[PDB]
Amino acid sequence: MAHFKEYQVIGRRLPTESVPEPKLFRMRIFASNEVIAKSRYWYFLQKLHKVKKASGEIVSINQINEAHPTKVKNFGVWVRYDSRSGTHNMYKEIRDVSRVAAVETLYQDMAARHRARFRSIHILKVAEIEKTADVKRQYVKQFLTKDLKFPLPHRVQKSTKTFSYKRPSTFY
Amino acid sequence: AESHRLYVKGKHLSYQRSKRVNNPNVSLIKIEGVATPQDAQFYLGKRIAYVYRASKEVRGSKIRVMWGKVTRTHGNSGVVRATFRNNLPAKTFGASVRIFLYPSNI
Amino acid sequence: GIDHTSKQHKRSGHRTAPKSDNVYLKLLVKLYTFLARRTDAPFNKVVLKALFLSKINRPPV
Amino acid sequence: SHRKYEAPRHGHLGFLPRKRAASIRARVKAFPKDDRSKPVALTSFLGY
Amino acid sequence: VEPVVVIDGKGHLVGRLASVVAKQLLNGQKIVVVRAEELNISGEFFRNKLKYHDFLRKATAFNKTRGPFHFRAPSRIFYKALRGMVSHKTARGKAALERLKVFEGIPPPYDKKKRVVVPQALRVLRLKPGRKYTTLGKLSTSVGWKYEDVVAKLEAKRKVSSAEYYAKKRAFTKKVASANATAAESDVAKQLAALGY
Amino acid sequence: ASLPHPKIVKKHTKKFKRHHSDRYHRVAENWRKQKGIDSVVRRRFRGNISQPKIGYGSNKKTKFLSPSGHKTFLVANVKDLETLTMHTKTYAAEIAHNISAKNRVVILARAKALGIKVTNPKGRLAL
RNA sequence: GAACUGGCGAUGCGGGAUGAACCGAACGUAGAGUUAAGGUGCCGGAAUACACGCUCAUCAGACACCACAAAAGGUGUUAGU
RNA sequence: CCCUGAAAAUGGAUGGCGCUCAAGCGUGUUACCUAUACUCUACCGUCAGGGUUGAUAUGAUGCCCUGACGAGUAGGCAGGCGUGGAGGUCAGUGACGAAGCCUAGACCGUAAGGUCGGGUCGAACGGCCUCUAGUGCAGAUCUUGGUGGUAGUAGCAAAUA
RNA sequence: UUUGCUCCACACAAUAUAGAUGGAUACGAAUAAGGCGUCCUUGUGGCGUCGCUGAACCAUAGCAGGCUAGCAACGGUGCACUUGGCGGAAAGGCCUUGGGUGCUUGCUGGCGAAUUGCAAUGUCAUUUUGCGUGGGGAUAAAUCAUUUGUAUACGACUUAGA
Repeated sequence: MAHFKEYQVIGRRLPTESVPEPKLFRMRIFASNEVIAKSRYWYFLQKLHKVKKASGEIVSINQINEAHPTKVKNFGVWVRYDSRSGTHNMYKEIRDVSRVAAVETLYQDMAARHRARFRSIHILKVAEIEKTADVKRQYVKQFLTKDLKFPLPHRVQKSTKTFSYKRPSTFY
Repeated sequence: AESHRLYVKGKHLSYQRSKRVNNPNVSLIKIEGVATPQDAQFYLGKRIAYVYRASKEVRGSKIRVMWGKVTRTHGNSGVVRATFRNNLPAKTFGASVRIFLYPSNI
Repeated sequence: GIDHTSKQHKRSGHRTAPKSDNVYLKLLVKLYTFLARRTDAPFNKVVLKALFLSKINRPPV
Repeated sequence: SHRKYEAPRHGHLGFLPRKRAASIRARVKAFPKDDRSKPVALTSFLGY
Repeated sequence: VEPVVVIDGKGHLVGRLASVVAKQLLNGQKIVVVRAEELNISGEFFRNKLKYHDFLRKATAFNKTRGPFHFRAPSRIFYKALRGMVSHKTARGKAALERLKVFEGIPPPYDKKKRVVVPQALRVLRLKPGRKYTTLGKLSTSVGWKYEDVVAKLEAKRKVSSAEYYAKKRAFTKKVASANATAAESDVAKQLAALGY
Repeated sequence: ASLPHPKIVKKHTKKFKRHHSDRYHRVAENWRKQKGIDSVVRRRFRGNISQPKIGYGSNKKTKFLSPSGHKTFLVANVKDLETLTMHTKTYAAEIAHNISAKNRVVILARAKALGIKVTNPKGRLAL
């Protein structure tokens, strides 16, 4: 489900005769589609308040597009996840051009490094790092140096045919 | 001219099949120079001839023909499905067939 | 496959003809088959069905 | 179950099969390694 | 597309080359593989030698001459890999296997024919740099192949003769290229360049 | 000629031979249905012989037709043969196996006179 | 040895190499199309697809039922508090 | 994730070959392959609902229209196939060849089976409507008879020649 | 042994094809490096250029390819002849000297084709042979039987015999 979009989901408890106009709670949810986004909304509202989908209503769901989707950003993400033997809190840094793409990278990386499935991940917070010297992971820091430039040694060229006649090279 | 060919070379690969059951009514053909279904779309409906030789002369000739035609593409790599008037004899798995340019839409 | 809610190929369970080989009874059945098809009187249908019944289903009157 | 008493095998399994030789003249399978500095000489002889 | 495709086995990974050759032969293409002793297997030499020893122990208990046979030559190791990728027990599999020849070195007449490569099976393109790999000739020698030295000597002889061929070929192609360039910028050259030639 | 008919479709041209009639001489080819508890034929395992089924029934507009398009009527004599006088494009006469040669000559002459096709005109011909 | 349900027995078919029971789906005779479960290096029909990472094992690992593995350890390497 | 912990007896099993920026592990996005499943069509059968008689059809358990269904042991029922004999009929077949038998020859039926040609043969035998039963075989360590492989095999070597 | 055997030529008949339909078109080595060209105070040298696929290169026009005269030039390409070499891993192929001869679409010239009827592989290849024709060449053995015992159940083995 990593064709990720971000939605704002606003919902509430159902109005009653004694309590009209409830407090209109809102969440930011990364999900593949609106159905999953509303599911995640009710999942988190059930887990933090005494409101289930039966006693409430979704007032609004809107897709939030990245404000500047074409500038490279440094993102700090806070997650809590479940391992095989406990729950843990984690902080990670992702360099990428949008929030949804950072979160996609986050899910792929948590699956790769911790075998943490989507079920097992709560994204606590995704925030742009305003400036350098606040980045704390070296794998992001090393890309922020001055006049960065590196080669890509050992280029492997795709061959459309079964046999080549030339014993190819890896120069680049 | 040293060449007189007016057909495209093809190879009869196998029958349509699952892992353990084949269907001889459909033949899988690899057309030389075709690598994508998009390219193989050109050849749908083209007549196919399998040409083979016999000792006995039948009707003024010792070389016999099995006719068929390309029906649809198969997979992602340019293989096409073909149906023949009589099914190909399965000893021809790996034999050469001729895909003609008629009927022509170009 | 279909999740059948009732028995398939179930015969209606009613006689569609007299079991007897009486040619005269069969001629009566032919008459009232025509009458019950070509008239809208329920009487003809009742008589046609009564002509199918067995001996125990036609007690003497 | 195990033999209950160990003994060496009877006979040598490297001289198999115990068949008749294909010829009455046994083949010479290996000749001495050649020393090219020495004079030319036979490496074997035949006799009765 | 050629009637016979001659594959230089040097630098290829044995299993990927086997899969490619098996599909070629099953689709009715004739393949000659040369320099089987220069094939490559991923993983360290000791690892692949342990694998071959584990192969070596498998034999019919009551008669070893009918058990699995353990061919030591590099060409026969590659042939063994090709079996298992061809259903060799059928008539069609026997025909596909009869479409195949594998050699150590490059014997005649293939020594004067062009050799091709299979880039999807080339180690230099496929293995991550820094990963250990095994050379089939040395593995075969370690598991009992007898003819590594004679093949290396005779391949050196073929390589010197081929180098003389190539020096002559360089002279001729330089002559042809210079004379073609001289005849360039003529009317026919202009028109052919306009047409894309 | 006969009446025009749709193309004849047989739907199963292969004889339904009884299981193991090729195994044992004592088992004849006449179809019998396997009733054994473990029978692979009765259980319809893949790769076994097919069993006769009502689905194989011939199209009712071409059932009983010969490939010429005629139904076969067996005749023993000339009087039997005239029963097809007005039905020559739907019925063909077949002479019964036990008709003598000199009676077959008379039957054939009458059939040729009336236009009735005979399926076996060459039986018991003298030369 | 009991409970509820679904199955096998009484049932073939596609998949799990193989298998009564698992997954999918239940069956007249055919044609065409689309799929299920399962797959797409080769055997073997179908991408030696695309993408982000992790792992090098001188007993690697490789799919549910299912054909096992533990307590306990490692400046191996990778993320993290 | 990898390694140590981690030992069983014939040689051996991610199904096999093999695979190491995988053809392994986690995750995502597509394309593609193919079941007796789904959709559409034809045909078979079954069940259901219907139409069809004032000179119009083999004269109706016929013809026809419409829809939907089809797995199956033990078992139930129905429609049929075949055999010996009986009543009736075809003024049936037949020494110009009945019955039987043989036939990788033909035709009809989903099938039980039916029909035909050819060969052999020599005296009786069928179709249809009904009646009747000592009425259908692959098995029962079935009964009787006949015949194999084993097999030109074991054996025909005590008692002096 | 119905005047045998073998090898080149040749027309005939069969034959049966795991599958021809322009060309299998030759460095080696490395890949965190190389190819090619050029220059020098010959190197693990300088300089330039290329790759990012064979999507190339060669070939490729003519009744399945018929009939012909020249022009610059002595090219291109078959067929037999021939000169010398090289190649043993399975060489059985590669290169080269000279003349003869055919074609040449490099260019400009001259005639024909139809009716296979609107398609039907529309037959052009490659094997293995047997019967003839006309040239060349060569002129044996093995087994049984007998015999030995370095052998041996029988076969087999090992010896001998004009």
